[PDB]
Amino acid sequence: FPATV
Amino acid sequence: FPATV
Amino acid sequence: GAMGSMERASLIQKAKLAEQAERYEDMAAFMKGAVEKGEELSCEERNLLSVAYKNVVGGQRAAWRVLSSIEQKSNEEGSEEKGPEVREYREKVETELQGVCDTVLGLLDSHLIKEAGDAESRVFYLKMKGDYYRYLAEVATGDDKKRIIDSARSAYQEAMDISKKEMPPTNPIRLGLALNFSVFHYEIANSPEEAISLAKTTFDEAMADLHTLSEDSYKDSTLIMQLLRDNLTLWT
Amino acid sequence: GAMGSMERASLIQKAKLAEQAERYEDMAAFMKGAVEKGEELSCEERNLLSVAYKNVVGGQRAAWRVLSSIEQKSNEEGSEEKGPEVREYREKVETELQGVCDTVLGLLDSHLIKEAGDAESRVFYLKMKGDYYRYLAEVATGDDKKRIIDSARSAYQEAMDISKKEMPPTNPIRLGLALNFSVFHYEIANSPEEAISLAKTTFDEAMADLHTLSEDSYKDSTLIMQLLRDNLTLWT
Ligand SMILES: *CC(=O)NCC1CCN(C(=O)[C@]2(Oc3ccccc3)CC[C@H](N)CC2)CC1
Ligand SMILES: *CC(=O)NCC1CCN(C(=O)[C@]2(Oc3ccccc3)CC[C@H](N)CC2)CC1
Ligand SMILES: [Mg+2]
Ligand SMILES: [Mg+2]
Ligand SMILES: [Mg+2]
Ligand SMILES: [Mg+2]
Ligand SMILES: [Mg+2]
Ligand SMILES: [Mg+2]
Repeated sequence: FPATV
Repeated sequence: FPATV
Repeated sequence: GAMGSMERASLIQKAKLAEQAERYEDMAAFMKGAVEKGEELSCEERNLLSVAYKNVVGGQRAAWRVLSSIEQKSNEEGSEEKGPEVREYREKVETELQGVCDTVLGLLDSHLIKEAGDAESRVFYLKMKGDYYRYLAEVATGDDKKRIIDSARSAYQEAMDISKKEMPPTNPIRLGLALNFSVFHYEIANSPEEAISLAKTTFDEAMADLHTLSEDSYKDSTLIMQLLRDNLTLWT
Repeated sequence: GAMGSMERASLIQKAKLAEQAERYEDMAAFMKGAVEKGEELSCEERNLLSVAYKNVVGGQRAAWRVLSSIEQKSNEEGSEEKGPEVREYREKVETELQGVCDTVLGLLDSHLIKEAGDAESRVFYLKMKGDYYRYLAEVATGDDKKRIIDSARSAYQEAMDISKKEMPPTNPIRLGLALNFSVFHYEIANSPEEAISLAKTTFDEAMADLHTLSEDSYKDSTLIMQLLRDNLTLWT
């Protein structure tokens, strides 16, 4: 899963 | 803290 | 409703204690109460609100993914029929997740966004709006999936337009917005090329502005730039 | 009440799904529903019940300890007065913890223990009774603290007496009971010598019986024996 903030 | 199960 | 009798400052104090205790549901409830006092939120307070709900919904999303995977396996050829329970329990988690998203969106609509005039506050809230529509989109399978996706896109786009006009390319809010909108493109909108272009351009424009920054601002911006690079590496 | 309309088997199925999803509050609610069907629990089902509540109360205890530490620091000389919020929020967490303990104790009293005739089931439940009174004792500060402590002690002692008569010294339930009763002595009863003696004797008597075991039983018993050693190392 890709990085989000 | 000591181990418990 | 439940927090109506508690002072705003006490709600904020308790949200911070709840964070220290890793009690994110409590933290979110305190911050909801604080928002419902009706006053604008400071930067620190906006960050408390975001951390609380990110952690609550993050846990629901992870659970939903576990359950959806079990459910998909149940629908493969040669899988034994186990009854309605997997679907029911995935639906239960899903409904709870949707409820949290609706709560956040509700706070933004009543009345955080409309009172947010400064670029940093308005972009922050519009990013949140995009994010919680994105979480709704992750679980959407019916007649409104397109409209949910478009609601996320519209919120992110408004945030992007403001951030490009009003904030430097290293601003952590602008970077985080771009990071998340890029993930929206890749994971939700079936637009991996747009995702990759956005991440790359965002990274490169930030790189070019690092020279203007203090040591501490440099640290903050480079952290998120590394997330952009991490995604680019995953995708290329 | 809420689970009254759901089949027993479906509650058990869902508890297992909740475990896979790390949804321990849901898992506990499902298992409470299953107990309230009124039938005895199998070994697997007893373990689902214990895992669920252990994880729920474990999280509450960790939160309580964070908050109690902040509160104790607030009461030191030279600490600035910050109002009632820390105490209030510690009390909130505490009350919730007490509620979970009361729920578990209630299931044991109505009617798990009284229907448990086999040594393995009865010892398992009495260990649980001791454990949840121990959690109550951790947070007790008033007129009933002694009685709560004695309730834990009595439950553990009954379990110990049955386990010594009916189970081999390597039995994992007997070992885990001894491990926890030893911690009760050290942390609750102000009896570190008793704690150390119990752990040592339990370890040594188990060691002497390992030769009787299969590979898989050996693995199960040695795991808990290592916990006994870990505590002994912490305490000596
Ligand atoms: C009021 C305000 O300026 N908020 C922005 C903060 C900038 C620094 N932060 C972060 O970098 C993290 O969270 C983000 C949320 C939204 C947009 C960008 C970042 C929090 C720490 C993490 N290690 C990185 C992301 C906090 C918000
Ligand atoms: C029905 C039954 O026989 N239950 C006992 C199991 C024995 C093996 N287990 C364990 O070792 C753990 O949990 C315990 C609970 C109560 C008493 C002793 C153990 C679960 C796995 C851990 N790695 C170690 C403890 C499960 C119960
Ligand atoms: Mg007031
Ligand atoms: Mg649904
Ligand atoms: Mg462009
Ligand atoms: Mg039935
Ligand atoms: Mg109290
Ligand atoms: Mg003795």
